[PDB]
Amino acid sequence: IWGVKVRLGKEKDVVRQILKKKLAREGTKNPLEIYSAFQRDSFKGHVYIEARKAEAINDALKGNVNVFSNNSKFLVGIVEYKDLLRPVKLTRGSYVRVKNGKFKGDLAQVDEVLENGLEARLKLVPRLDYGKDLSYTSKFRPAQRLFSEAEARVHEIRRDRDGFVTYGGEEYYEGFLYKTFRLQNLIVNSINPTLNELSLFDPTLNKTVKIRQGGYKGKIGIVKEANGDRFRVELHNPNKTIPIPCSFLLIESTHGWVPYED
Amino acid sequence: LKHGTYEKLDEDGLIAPGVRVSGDDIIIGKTTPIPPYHTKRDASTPLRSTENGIVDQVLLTTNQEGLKFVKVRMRTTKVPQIGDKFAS
Amino acid sequence: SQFPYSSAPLRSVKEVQFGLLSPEEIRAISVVKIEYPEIMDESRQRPREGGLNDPKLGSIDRNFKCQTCGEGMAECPGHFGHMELAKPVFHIGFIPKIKKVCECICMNCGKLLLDETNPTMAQAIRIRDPKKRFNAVWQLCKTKMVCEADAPSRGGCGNTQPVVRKDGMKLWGTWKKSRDAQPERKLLTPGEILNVFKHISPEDCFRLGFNEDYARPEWMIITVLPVPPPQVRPSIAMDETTQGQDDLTHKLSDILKANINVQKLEMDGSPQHIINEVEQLLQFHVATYMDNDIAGQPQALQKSGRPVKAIRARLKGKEGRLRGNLMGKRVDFSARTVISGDPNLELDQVGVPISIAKTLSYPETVTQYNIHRLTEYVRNGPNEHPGAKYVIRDNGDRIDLRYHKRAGDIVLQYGWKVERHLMDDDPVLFNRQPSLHKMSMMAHRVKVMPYSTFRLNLSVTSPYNADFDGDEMNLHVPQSEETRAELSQLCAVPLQIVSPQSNKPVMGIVQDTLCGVR
Amino acid sequence: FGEMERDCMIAHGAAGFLKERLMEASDAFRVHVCGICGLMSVIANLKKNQFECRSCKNKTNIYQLHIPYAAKLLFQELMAMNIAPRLYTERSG
Amino acid sequence: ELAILKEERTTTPYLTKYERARILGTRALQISMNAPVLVDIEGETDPLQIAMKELSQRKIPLVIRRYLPDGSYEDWGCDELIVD
Amino acid sequence: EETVEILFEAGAAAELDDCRGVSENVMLGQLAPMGTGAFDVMIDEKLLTSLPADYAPT
Amino acid sequence: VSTSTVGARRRRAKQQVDDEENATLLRLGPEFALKQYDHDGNEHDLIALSLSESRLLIREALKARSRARNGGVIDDDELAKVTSGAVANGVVKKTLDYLNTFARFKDEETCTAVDQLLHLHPFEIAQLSSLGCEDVDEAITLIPSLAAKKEVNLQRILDELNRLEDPY
Amino acid sequence: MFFLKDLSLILTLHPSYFGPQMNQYLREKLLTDVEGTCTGQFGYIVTVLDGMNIDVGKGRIIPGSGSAEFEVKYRAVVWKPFKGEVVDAIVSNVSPIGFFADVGPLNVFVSTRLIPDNLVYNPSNSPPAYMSNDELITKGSKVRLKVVGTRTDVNEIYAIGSIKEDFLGAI
Amino acid sequence: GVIAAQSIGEPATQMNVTLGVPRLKEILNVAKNIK
DNA sequence: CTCGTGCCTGGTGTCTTGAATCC
DNA sequence: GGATTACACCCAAGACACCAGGCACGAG
RNA sequence: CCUGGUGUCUUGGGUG
Ligand SMILES: [Mg+2]
Ligand SMILES: [Zn+2]
Ligand SMILES: [Zn+2]
Ligand SMILES: [Zn+2]
Repeated sequence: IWGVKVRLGKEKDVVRQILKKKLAREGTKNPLEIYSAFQRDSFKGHVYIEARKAEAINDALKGNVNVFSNNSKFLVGIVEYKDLLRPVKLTRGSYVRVKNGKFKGDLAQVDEVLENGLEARLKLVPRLDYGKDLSYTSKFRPAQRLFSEAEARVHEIRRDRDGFVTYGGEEYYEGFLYKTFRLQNLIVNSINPTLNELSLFDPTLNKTVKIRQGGYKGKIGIVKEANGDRFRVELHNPNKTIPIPCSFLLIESTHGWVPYED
Repeated sequence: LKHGTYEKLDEDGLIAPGVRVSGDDIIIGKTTPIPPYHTKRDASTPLRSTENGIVDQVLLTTNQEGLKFVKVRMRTTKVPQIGDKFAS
Repeated sequence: SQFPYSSAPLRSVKEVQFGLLSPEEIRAISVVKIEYPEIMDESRQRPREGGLNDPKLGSIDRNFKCQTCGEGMAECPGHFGHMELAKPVFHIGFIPKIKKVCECICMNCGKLLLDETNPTMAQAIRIRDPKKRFNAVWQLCKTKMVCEADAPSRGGCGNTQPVVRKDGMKLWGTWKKSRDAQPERKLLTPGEILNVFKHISPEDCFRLGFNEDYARPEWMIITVLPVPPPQVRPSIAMDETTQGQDDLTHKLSDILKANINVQKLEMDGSPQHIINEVEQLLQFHVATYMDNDIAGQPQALQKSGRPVKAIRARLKGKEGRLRGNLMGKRVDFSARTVISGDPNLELDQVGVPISIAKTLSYPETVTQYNIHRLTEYVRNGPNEHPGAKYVIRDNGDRIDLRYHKRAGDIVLQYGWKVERHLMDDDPVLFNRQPSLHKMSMMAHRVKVMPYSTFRLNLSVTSPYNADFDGDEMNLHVPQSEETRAELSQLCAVPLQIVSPQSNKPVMGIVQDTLCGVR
Repeated sequence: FGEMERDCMIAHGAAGFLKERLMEASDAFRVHVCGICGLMSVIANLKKNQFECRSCKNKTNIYQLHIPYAAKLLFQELMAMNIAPRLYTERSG
Repeated sequence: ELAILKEERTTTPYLTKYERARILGTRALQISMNAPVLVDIEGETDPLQIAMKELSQRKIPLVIRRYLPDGSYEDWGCDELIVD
Repeated sequence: EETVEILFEAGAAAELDDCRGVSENVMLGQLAPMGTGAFDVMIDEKLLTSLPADYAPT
Repeated sequence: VSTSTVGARRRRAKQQVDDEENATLLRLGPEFALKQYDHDGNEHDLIALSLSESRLLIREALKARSRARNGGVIDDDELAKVTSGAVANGVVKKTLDYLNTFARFKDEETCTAVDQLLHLHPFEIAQLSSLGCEDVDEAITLIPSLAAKKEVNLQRILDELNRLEDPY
Repeated sequence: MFFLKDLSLILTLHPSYFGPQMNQYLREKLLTDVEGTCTGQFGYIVTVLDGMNIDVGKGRIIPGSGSAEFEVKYRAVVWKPFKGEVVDAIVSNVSPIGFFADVGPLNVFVSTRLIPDNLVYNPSNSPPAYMSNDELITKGSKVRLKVVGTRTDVNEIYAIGSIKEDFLGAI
Repeated sequence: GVIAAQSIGEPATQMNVTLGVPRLKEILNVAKNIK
């Protein structure tokens, strides 16, 4: 058995291509003298090929666009063969982490599994809004909080049993969502409970002004700053903001420019 | 929010032509919501700090993706003064 | 003064001792062990403990105090973590020196191949400089091609020594098994070399130019990586609510992911030829994390296609830490504009535009002789000249006079500071780039004037090599009593009339005035 | 304030001015060091007034320094590459 | 130990431009922090001016510690050094 | 020049930097031993005693 | 805060466990080494003080300073009021009163007699004066370092100490 | 355990204190700051010797701040206890967990598992005491204990004793 | 030192044997084979 | 009402072969 | 085989890809 | 009723 380096993600394609070549050449004068070929997911970027002569390995891969042209094949020891073909949990009452949907990343208890053996019913702390803005994603979801049936009663619900309600077509029993997930959609290994899981389980600014005394008499402006007695008017006419005393200003109101009786 | 004045914006979020503006005044008001009331964040555009003038014209349209799209052109007049450069 | 009071004694630095950080010491200063490459808890706010933004490493946010020192983000220096490596790897910087050490010592017990009995070698240990001594020793021992079990017993093991060669990040040693036969060069892994180095005696450690307390030779192999705090790798917001991570943050994630997969191998399905591909990849990421300009191999790339900014590249070149932030840097209290000439200014004056004079400031200490004068400036405020911008108490709290509506109710105490506007006869340092010689920086006396150019008396254009065709010049304002006196008594224009370059003046009567005086 | 302006102040001999420009008028920073091991490993809670270098088990021999922030940054980048820059405040010969 | 006795002082008896600048600045600084002034202050009230007045009358109460290359030093008072 | 190489080599051979150069002190922000920094200034306790007694520290 | 003549204590390759203070093993730490140096660099033996010496020096220093505070103008409760602050008042009063109830030779006449009698490691010489003993059997048990020295006089030491000792 | 130690203190002086009695101010300043204070390195500093004649040296002016730095070298009486040292004491309190004894400045705690069984706490007696027949431990009774451990708080140090050994106890 | 450096460099910035800047470069670079 | 197809969002992971002088 | 190649300053002009899985809508 | 944050990395075109 030789290993061969191939383009990442193209290992299954190379195994396929080798099979087509083998079957197409069976019984001809130039058979492909390989016995088998395979690719292990755990071993990214490699295909393994079974034969008697190295030349057959080169023959199997000739012209394959997914294989690195460098003469990189390597020999496997007989004592390493079976480990290449090693094929490899989940119990009711145990915890898993959800891998998809608004509950992605959340800890859940395994309640039960389907007869066929694919999806598992999970007990989950819900993330609900009680229909508050109706007329969901994992990035725009809700905080987790146990289902409250009286809140649902008040705001937006079918009773099914003691402590069991169907609310918006999902089932909540004693405050928890019970929802089926594909087993492939949950993580059962190396779960690390989090901290949180251990805990749980002046009236004239900006108004337009006219100046009635001084060298700037008759000009429009806006009150930029009115700290005290001395105002800052941003004059319109030249690009300058001036310091000015409060006796000098007329303010606009409902009827004309009004003195300091506004 | 920015430190400048917002009092020159109309209700459509856009300033109108004819209004004089000075530096750091907001001329286009825009917000972005904060992900998980009191939910948004300011994303407004202030006039460049060293400039002034008059808003001349405001284009409103949509872009290739269908969202709203604005342009604000400001005009001012530059008068020669000590330090300006000239050449034959 | 901008620093809150601390009872620890203030001292200056007299010596910098360089050396290596031992593995033990890295753990002793670390405040957290780093294991998980997922930065966020689960994208629901608050970053994950044990992750790369664990809050024990520090705060780069104005509203979260450091859970280690209690100080705000301004004072908090940041605290290091550590990352345990499943397998020891080489430090990319030290490989050529490691290679040199192999030819010096025995690859079984680690003893120096020569003794004081060799007369030339006894002369070489006397050389006082550690680097030259180490080289002189290696120059002798290089030709010694077998570690002798017996003196020419010395503690030797009798084995012949290999010729070690570097091939990228890997070292190959070719042993000559005992005319010509077949030699088998096997790879000299970091772990293999690591054990050999710990058995080197203290007496041979010194003779190799290393140092028992500060640079012990097995510390050139990396077993635990120090995790720098977030101050070294801050996040930036590209378009306000979207933030990307620093190149180091992404690269540390790659090392951390790669570290977990080395743990994932030794407990189950390892087809050996896979162990070598995964361990070499951990070596790769740790190498390009420190130096991504390794000759003879492709650079690590970001997904954008451009090369990763390694730590080595952070320090070198015009914009790096040393030439760009330490030998020179951007500074406060500076100004710049176009210059114009004025014959009706004294030689040592500079005309300063009013707008510039209201932005710059000098912190004048309040005393009995000027307290009445300084109160007048306070009433005028930041917008009327001559005025003032801040009042600074002995505790350091600044009162911003733009927003103080009860400015009339301030009474000044002796010892406070008032940051007043720049005013007539204050000395300032004036400067035009490129600063080719010392009279590119002379002290002038300010004269505040209308219009926006800097004014120079015409006879100083020559030492600056300035003219008025668009040139700009820089002005710097000293910020204390001590430096004002240094400017006026050492750098002032009249002291600079004669230059030491050619024992003659560098300023004279020029252009119109010189034409006219004839 | 570039490299060439630095040289001009040396030529003038204005050492005091050059120090102030590059510290008080810029990025001045206060750090704490351990008097034994010389590292910036001190954990300093100033309102509790308690200091400890955990490595040396030292709560008494501790100094404060005024250095540029960009120098503090430099030393932390060197630490991240396993280089130990030990700052001592006294000579020994 | 390092200190050199008064009778055996060898460095120049004139105040250098660098020593002068440091003395004026340091003394100026102390006056602005309300140190007792040793001369009469008339019309000239700037901190630098008062310090320059004290220098001209040989009344600045400071000592220069001039370090020699080996680390030894001669202490010279500003009262005894000749100022041009 | 050779900025990073110097520093790696300096670490591996435990170099001691005695901080007497101008450049050392400039980048650490300390008063450099040059010009106005080439000496220390001490307070003349002997000359202060010629002042009158009402100027005395309590 | 406050420091001494002894400095640096930079790191060494070999650690040391002769530092932990053990009066039995003559380990007084790095500050109380056998050979100290004063503020001029001169060599000097460690100054360990018996209860009798210490009572004279401290009381003399306080009354000479008290006289100096009075421009030049006995009981322990009066001597402790010279200090400044209630914190200082406490430690000084408690130290005199403690010495007032355990110092055998409470005057300088007897003390100088004990001084000449005692004036060989300097720490052991000071220990023998502080701890009263009757016989040779009692001294080498409570102070087990006097075992293997083979130089008694011990008995005549204790006899003179007990004879100079006034009744009570 | 009493010693004489040559110590020094860095003193920073504000420029407004630069008058003709500067040294006398510093002498008062040194005493106020040092007398009665404790450190783990030296112990309790009881009294400073020759306070009115201390030579303070010359003050270094700090560049950039104007303040002056004095190194005041001095000589003091210091008190530090030591592990292994046998000492006498005066009992301050008696409790079910042992007793507290004032040895000059500080207090030493001896716990119950290191006290011999025949010494029985007797509250009914007037006044309360640890009693035997020819032994009498009331407040002020000379007792002989041995310091078996020193703990340091750098502000006040704490030492634990024992009377679980030969010849130690009341006399 | 610095005064010497500037005094020599500044004239060079404004300036059959080799002369001028190429000759100056040979000296500082103490080339073994001059032109 | 159920099934199939298309579109959108989220997560994970690279690769057909194609400027000149000095030490 | 790399490292070296003036200084400072202004301003305008830009941004991951592919595959797989899940959900929703439309048609039979 | 004091505090108060708006990006980076390049490339290109310019000024002395
Ligand atoms: Mg020009
Ligand atoms: Zn912190
Ligand atoms: Zn060997
Ligand atoms: Zn330490």
